[PDB]
Amino acid sequence: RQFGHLTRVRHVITYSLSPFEQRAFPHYFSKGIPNVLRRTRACILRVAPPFVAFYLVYTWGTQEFEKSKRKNPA
Amino acid sequence: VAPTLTARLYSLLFRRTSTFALTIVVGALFFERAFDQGADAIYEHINEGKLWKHIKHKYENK
Amino acid sequence: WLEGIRKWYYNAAGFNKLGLMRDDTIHENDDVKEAIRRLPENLYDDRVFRIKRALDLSMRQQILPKEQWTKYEEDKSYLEPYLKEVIRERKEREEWAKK
Amino acid sequence: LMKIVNNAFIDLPAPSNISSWWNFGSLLGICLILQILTGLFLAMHYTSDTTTAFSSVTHICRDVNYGWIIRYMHANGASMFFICLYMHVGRGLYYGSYTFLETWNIGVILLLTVMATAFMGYVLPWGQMSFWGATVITNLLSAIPYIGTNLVEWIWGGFSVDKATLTRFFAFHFILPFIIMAIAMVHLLFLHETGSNNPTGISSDVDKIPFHPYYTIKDILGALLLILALMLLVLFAPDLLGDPDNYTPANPLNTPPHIKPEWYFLFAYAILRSIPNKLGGVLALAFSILILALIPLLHTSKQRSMMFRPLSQCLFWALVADLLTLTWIGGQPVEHPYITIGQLASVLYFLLILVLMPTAGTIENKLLKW
Amino acid sequence: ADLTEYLSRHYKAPRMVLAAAGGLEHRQLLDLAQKHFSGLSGTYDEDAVPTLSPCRFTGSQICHREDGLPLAHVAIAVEGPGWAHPDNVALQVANAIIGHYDCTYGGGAHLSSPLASIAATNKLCQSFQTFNICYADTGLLGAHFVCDHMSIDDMMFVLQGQWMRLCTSATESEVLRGKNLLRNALVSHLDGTTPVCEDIGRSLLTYGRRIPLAEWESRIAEVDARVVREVCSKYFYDQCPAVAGFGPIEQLPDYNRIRSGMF
Amino acid sequence: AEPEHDHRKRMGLKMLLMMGLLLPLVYAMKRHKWSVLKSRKLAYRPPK
Ligand code: HEM
Ligand code: HEM
Ligand SMILES: C/C=C(C)/C=C/C=C/[C@H](OC)[C@@H](C)[C@@H](OC)[C@@H](C)CCc1oc2c(O)c(OC)cc(OC)c2c(=O)c1C
Ligand SMILES: CCCCCCO[C@@H]1O[C@H](CO)[C@@H](O)[C@H](O)[C@H]1O
Repeated sequence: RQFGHLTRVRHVITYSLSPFEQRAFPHYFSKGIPNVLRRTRACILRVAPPFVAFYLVYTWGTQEFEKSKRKNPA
Repeated sequence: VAPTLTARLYSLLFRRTSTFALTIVVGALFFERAFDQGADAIYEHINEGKLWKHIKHKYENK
Repeated sequence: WLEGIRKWYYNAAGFNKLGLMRDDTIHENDDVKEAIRRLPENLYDDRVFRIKRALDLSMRQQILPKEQWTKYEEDKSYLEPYLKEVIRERKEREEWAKK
Repeated sequence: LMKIVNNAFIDLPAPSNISSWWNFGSLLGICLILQILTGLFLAMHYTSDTTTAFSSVTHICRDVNYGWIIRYMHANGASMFFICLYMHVGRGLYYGSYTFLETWNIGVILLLTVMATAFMGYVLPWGQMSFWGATVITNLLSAIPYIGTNLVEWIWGGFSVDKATLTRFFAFHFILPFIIMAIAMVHLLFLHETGSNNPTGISSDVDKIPFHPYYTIKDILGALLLILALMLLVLFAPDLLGDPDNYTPANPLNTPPHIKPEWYFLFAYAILRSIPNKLGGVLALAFSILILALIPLLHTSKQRSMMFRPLSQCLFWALVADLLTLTWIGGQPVEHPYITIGQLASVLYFLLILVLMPTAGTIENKLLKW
Repeated sequence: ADLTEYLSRHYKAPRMVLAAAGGLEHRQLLDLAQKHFSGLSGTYDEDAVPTLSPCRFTGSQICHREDGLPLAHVAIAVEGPGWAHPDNVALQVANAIIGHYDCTYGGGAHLSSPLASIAATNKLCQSFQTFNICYADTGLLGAHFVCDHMSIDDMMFVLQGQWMRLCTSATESEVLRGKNLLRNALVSHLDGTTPVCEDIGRSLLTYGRRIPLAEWESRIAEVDARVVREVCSKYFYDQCPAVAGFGPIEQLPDYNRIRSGMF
Repeated sequence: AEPEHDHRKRMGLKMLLMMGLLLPLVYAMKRHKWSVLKSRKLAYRPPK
């Protein structure tokens, strides 16, 4: 696969600036943080629930194990 | 009628590749000595009195 | 629910946030590659641009302004007629292959 | 020297949008080269005689100049290798990269080969985990009907793990990494035929960028963070990921009471341990890895990547959380309630991959009307 | 209204040059000028006098991908010095060394220009031309080429290679060839009343005077390998170029690669 | 059990200081190169 034989593209214009003409960290924080917050909010319902479940099973199981080893008066 | 620091560094050290190469070289030598001594000083200060070099005098004269 | 849940799923899927149409996201097997080759120039050129735009947004980890998201009610299959025929032709050839 | 060095790297067309998850391939290559270099330097001082093996390792760490750093880099390098391996495989599953069948299947062979290599390397110091690890793992072959026992003794070169075993494990550990390197090159040759997949799973032929400078610089940065993670372990917590028991020479008359596998083997260990049947456990262990070869056949979605598939993502993350659960269980004693959590987690693993994910794929297709 | 506004504002006597070349005497032209152009306005308000502000040059790239076209056109340039600058002579000598070329040239493989030579023997392009477009205080110094979609990268590679070669190693013999070409270009161009007349009109507007061939010769004669290396280095070496591409340009190198090719 | 204890921590300090320098530098180099793609703009102009 090489440039010149990839695929057929028509009527698309691309505009670019030399890296020496631009900032490497444009709005790093002003726009960066908001985007990271958008992206975080966009996935948390998909990523977090399973790990919270693990966290629950872990604390329950660990505690259940500890309880089971002690005081069994009879 | 005055160039900024970087513009000055560019013209003298960064434009030519041979000079850019010699700047990194001497740069590396001066950097190594100063970095190592500074880093060590921080280490020895954080650990003042604990290292062998710090208590060594109490036993030397051998 | 289905249509209610469908529009919800469509937006949750989110390819519309990149300005893509559902058919722009189909996995390209050989039937699909042939269907694409058969698309009229304008449909082909449109698909190419929507994919280029989406890849560019993905690269910047960005999405389009909400007003430009593909809308669930407007997304239609431009590929279906071509792909259906390509699949029917292949099925026909397979029937003959069994002698 | 031009081409294949070129049109093969510099002008290699790469998707413009591959994220950080695509850095793990080059990081695996770097882990492989690090392991090979440190390993070779260790091989220069290690002796495989059971009477000197443990001692030669302590000599490396104590008297060989910088031997300790080379030794701990090799040890923690193996852990970094696995972290990268699992991320790499995870990326492939989430993005549907496994549709590159040849590349993916060679990948599965690489995974099994690295596991075998790390296992054998771990036996070399001849500490307690080395010895019992060698006993248990080779004994997996004893589950094979009628000849399993014969196979095991053949591998051992005797009726028990002894001198003959250690010496051949050093030779196998030595050569396998080079075999892995050659297989990794084939893994790459197969990938270049199609080029890389990308987060959207959509063909990126309309937006390719040269590999250099974009990914060469992105790879260097990734490499620096790999080195950072590795050296933090080596210089600040060299034993964190290791087992104290291996600092005790092998004792064939005694298996430590809390013996446990290397952390990267804990999930598979949890699975095997969940089945109160010998053959059953070994078959499930084998299948926990070999199931990767079935993923391509279980793909029901009309879309390649999970990026646009919310239901699949939920299941994918449940799978990751489940492996985390299995990893935790594997580190716990076989006692209530861990036995049941491990069995449930083991069932969930296979359920997610074999039923839930394919089902989700079909449900999403319906929702999208195709 | 827009047009009359434009005309009233720019067509002022102080912004015009009445030039002539041929069998005529200056006094006669002046006579005719006094008679016919005296009424021409020599003023236009206080805020009327149009004045040119400097035009910033931006290292950048514009790519109009059109795979339907048979050949790709690429134009690349670095910022030039501007009409009035003395550097233009050494730059014209440099451009003459790289030259121009098209598939109908008879020299082929034997052409003196390495680029033309390589282009011809390897069939890398249909044509190419270096150029030095000058404006008041800036300009475009570079080249344009037309080639097959699979040759863009090779053309760019050799073209940039040649710019770098001139910056670091122009040789006296090739600079002498450049000077001779430029000498022949200058004189053969000023052949006929129209070319001379235009040279007069334009020179008065740009330099403010007609630069005599004797002066051009002196400026050219001053150019040597050293001057070519220094002047080319000043405008090409490690400078950001402006790049324009049109047609089947999938193989046009990425801007970063082009930029790296400048050093 | 760990005679290299003090030496590894001294090296650890140097490693952190070096990464503290090299990571932001390489990262700036990455952003520098990628800025050409990050700010590129696209226009679709089909004849119609
Ligand atoms: C994929 C490549 C490799 C992996 C994953 C790997 C992994 C390991 C592991 C897990 C250990 C145990 C380390 C410990 O805890 O002490 C080990 C030990 C060892 N390996 Fe490797 N290794 C690799 C390549 C090599 C190569 C190429 C050589 C030799 C040419 C080598 C030589 C050694 C030696 C001599 C030891 C014993 C010393 C020690 O224990 O540190 N290894 N290896
Ligand atoms: C020694 C181990 C391995 C090495 C050195 C290795 C190396 C690489 C490299 C350099 C890439 C290209 C860049 C990337 O996409 O990350 C790659 C891609 C890939 N690898 Fe591996 N790999 C290893 C193991 C595996 C394993 C365990 C699997 C899966 C079981 C695998 C599956 C893939 C796939 C499917 C791709 C294409 C990814 C895509 O384009 O989306 N690899 N590998
Ligand atoms: C001559 C070469 C030979 C025979 C190599 C064969 C290699 C086989 C596999 O690799 C392909 C194997 C390493 C891989 O199985 C898929 C692992 C996940 C096995 C995980 C594993 O580890 C343990 C371990 O490390 C221990 O140490 C202290 C102790 C152990 O129980 C007490 C175990 C254990 O119960 C299991 C299942
Ligand atoms: C990056 C965080 C790693 C998790 C820390 C615990 O790590 C674990 O510690 C055990 C002893 O406590 C070891 O036996 C085990 O091999 C190791 O993986």
